[PDB]
Amino acid sequence: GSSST
Amino acid sequence: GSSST
Amino acid sequence: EACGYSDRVLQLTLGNSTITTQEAANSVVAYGRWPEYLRDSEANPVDQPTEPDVAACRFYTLDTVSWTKESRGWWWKLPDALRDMGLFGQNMYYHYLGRSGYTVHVQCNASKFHQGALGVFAVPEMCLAGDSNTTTMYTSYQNANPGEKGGTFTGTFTPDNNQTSPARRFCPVDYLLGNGTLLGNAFVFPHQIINLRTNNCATLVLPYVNSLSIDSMVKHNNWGIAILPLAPLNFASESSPEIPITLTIAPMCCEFNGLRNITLPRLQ
Amino acid sequence: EACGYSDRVLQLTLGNSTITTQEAANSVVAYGRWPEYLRDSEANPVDQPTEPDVAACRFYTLDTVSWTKESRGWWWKLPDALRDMGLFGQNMYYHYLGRSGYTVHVQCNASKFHQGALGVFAVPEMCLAGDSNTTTMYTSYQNANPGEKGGTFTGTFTPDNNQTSPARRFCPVDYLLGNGTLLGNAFVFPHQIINLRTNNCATLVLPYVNSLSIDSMVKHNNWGIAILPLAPLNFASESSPEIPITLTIAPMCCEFNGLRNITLPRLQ
Amino acid sequence: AATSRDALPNTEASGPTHSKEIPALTAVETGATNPLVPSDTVQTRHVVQHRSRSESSIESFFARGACVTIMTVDNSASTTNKDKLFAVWKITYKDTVQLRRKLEFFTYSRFDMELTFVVTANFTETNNGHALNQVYQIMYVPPGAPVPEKWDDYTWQTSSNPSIFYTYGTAPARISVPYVGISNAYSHFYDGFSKVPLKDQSAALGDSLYGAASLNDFGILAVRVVNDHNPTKVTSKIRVYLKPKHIRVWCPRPPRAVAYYGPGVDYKDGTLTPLSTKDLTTY
Amino acid sequence: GAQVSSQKVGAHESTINYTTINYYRDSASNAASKQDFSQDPSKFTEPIKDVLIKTAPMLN
Amino acid sequence: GAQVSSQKVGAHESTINYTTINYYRDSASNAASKQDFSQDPSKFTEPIKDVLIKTAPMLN
Ligand SMILES: CCCCCCCCCCCCC/C=C\[C@H](O)[C@H](N)CO
Ligand SMILES: *C(=O)CCCCCCCCCCCCC
Ligand SMILES: *C(=O)CCCCCCCCCCCCC
Repeated sequence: GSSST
Repeated sequence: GSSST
Repeated sequence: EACGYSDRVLQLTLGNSTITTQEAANSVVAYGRWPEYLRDSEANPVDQPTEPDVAACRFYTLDTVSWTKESRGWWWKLPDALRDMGLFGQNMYYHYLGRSGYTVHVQCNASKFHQGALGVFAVPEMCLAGDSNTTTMYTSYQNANPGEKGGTFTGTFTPDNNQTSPARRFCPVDYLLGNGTLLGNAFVFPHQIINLRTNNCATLVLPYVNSLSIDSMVKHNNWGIAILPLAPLNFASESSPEIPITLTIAPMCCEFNGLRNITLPRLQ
Repeated sequence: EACGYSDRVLQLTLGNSTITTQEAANSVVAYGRWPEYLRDSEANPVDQPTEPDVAACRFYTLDTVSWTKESRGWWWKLPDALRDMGLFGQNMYYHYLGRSGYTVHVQCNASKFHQGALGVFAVPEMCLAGDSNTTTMYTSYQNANPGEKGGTFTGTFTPDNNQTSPARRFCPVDYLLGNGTLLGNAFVFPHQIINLRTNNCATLVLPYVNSLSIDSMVKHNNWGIAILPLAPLNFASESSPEIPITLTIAPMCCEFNGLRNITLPRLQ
Repeated sequence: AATSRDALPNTEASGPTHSKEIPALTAVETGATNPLVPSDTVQTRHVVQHRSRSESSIESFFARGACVTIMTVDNSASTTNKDKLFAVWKITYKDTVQLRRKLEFFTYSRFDMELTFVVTANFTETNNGHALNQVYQIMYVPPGAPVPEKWDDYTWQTSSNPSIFYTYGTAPARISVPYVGISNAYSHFYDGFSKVPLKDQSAALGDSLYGAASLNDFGILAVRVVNDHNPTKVTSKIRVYLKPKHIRVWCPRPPRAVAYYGPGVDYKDGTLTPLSTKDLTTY
Repeated sequence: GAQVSSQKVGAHESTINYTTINYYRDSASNAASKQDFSQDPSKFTEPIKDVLIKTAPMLN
Repeated sequence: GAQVSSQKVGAHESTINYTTINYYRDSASNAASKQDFSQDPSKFTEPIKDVLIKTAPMLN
């Protein structure tokens, strides 16, 4: 979906 | 994802 | 105030020096910022700074000039005008880097029968125009930096025609603020007016302003002080009146970095 | 120490300056008192003091002298020896009053085949004897104060017989410590010995000592540094050996009161 | 929290007055501007104000690409007395006047810079002939890097300098650059010198231009036609447009009132009369 | 990672919004948001040490 | 499959982010993330068998 860094 | 302003 | 406190009557005390005034027009803090020491989060040179405090942050009085019907105006640069002032000047020439704020107090009293108005402007980076139309950006360090005597404005541009031995000095035209912009707009810079019927002094508190936290005081002037007659001197029916103008300036929150041997500049 | 720390190997850092030594004989703190700023309970002038801190409390190296078989000894006075040293000297001449402590580091290296021993003494109020038997207390300010070059001791008293134009200088005889007392007793003053087989330097940390909290640095010297050859220089079988002696001194916790215009002394 | 597009304050209704409150009287000597609004000196009605200052925010005032230079290159045969023409330009906003005047309303600024390149070509000789579509190399060479001496030398390899290879007839080229100043802000004015003249040194040795800081402030753009030459000559021009995005400014200044005369604040004799005749009592 | 903000609508035909996604790692590559703040002019218009009350005498 | 990371913002006009989607099966086709690590220089600057304490004698 989405990954956050 | 999304941010709302 | 019902105890008598007035906008017009002030006392300023810095170090071993005190100024009193009984005809002030309040006082200005440039851009609303009071002078401050350099904060750790904005610091750049890493060596321990020197902060001479009262030894340098005190009122120094420069040579008194004279206002007459023919006067076109005067200018000074900071820190240049204070380069020979006691321990401030010493600290300046001993260090690569230095920063400072200032309290500028311009003094000019006359009488209820005299009239005239001096515009007193503090300009950040007050770059002035040169005397040349053969070479631009040519004013020499020596002529750009008069020290305490300052320079003057002129009502006339006159180009240096000696090409063999150029004067290499400024030719600052008064209605063009010595820099190619109109004098009527100089009020966007921090200023006060000494209008003789109203007040006998101007007081400007200047923060250190620069695109850097600290810099070479010897190579660079942060502020320029420009004093111009907005309304000419006049008295009774005398054809040749004169009243003096005295500049007293105090460095504030000054600190220095990069100590070495003393700088010995070529000033003539 | 099992990490290697030695009595003999030291590093001293004050301001932008560092001294290293690998052949020290520990270091001395005179009378067990480290330098300090003037306490409020002992304060006397009421004006805000200046405390230049790193700008003045740093190591200044004086002119190097030369030790030979004929050398009788050398002397310096503090603060006199530092009167022309950067911002310390400036602060001294700009103020009526000043107080300071010092780290004194005497340097003299040679080789495992040289021999000799320098007594290095720090004397509070080191009053020296004059050259005259016609007028006592006659040494002039100029001759009492050599600045960084210092003076020397002699093995012989010789009275000035010019009455018309008296020399007005000191005539400090070495075995009489230049002051009428026996040199063998100078060890009651804070001292170290540079014995060439053992060490190549002396380090003395001197507190401000005086019968007052603060005084005129220009009129009065608080400490005297006396260096005398207790055992003469010698090397291999050379008849004329020479090794240099260098003095590096740092002011500590110095503060000044009574700011005015700068003092311009008659030094010649 | 007041934003640039918020409506300005409403006019509040105000009626007749007779008091010791004196808004109209003031004293400009103090250095202050009298903060009055219409209801201080006249009777007003209530108005719900909808106007905003959105278009005069510092960002909006500068949010436009301005031409800062025109570079000329050609694609000619290099011959013993004349080489194929490549161009070299010292990056600056002071070669043209319009963006310069806008930035100079202020003393200092910070911004990200957007550069857009418009490229046009033409035939210069009469002959019929042709050229095939040109590719251009716009190489940035920062202070210290080898400036090209010939259209085809080793420096155009660009292992580390950024280059744009632009194809003729495609959309104008564009890149962004961050705030790259060696100071905390760009100085539009520097009242100083880059050298202190020392007494112990010759005058020549201590000399430097007034108001100039780093001699090669930002480096150069070097532009060439990458193609080999045609029998027919083609000249091209690269127009460079600069837009300051994400901008902050400090210390306002009166705008330039007489013609620019060099990179400094200098002025030319004969250009010092901006204002025109108009009689004091003539509308 | 989409940022959704509102438009201030001028001529009309709810809140209308628009979407923005940053395509690059360097903030310098971003478009300008135009979401800017205003401040009061005081540092230039009233730089005096003693606060000015407009109904009062400026000189007392 | 979108990867959302933050930008380090230099000149300013919250956290600003940017988005990345990989369009290809081979990691070799991907752009560079520039999300890199730093290490200490010791393997080159202090390759000695016995740990160096800088205040101590290097030779004891
Ligand atoms: C492939 C093309 C890359 C082009 C890169 C250009 C980078 C250099 C940008 C320099 C920034 C110039 C900003 C304007 C001028 C200065 O602000 C004024 N003289 C004040 O310092
Ligand atoms: C946050 O961004 C999560 C939602 C992703 C929405 C679709 C993105 C559209 C294409 C983005 C390409 C990114 C450019 C490197
Ligand atoms: C994770 O990626 C789920 C979200 C999908 C967001 C929109 C994708 C935009 C177009 C992707 C094309 C992929 C290329 C083969």
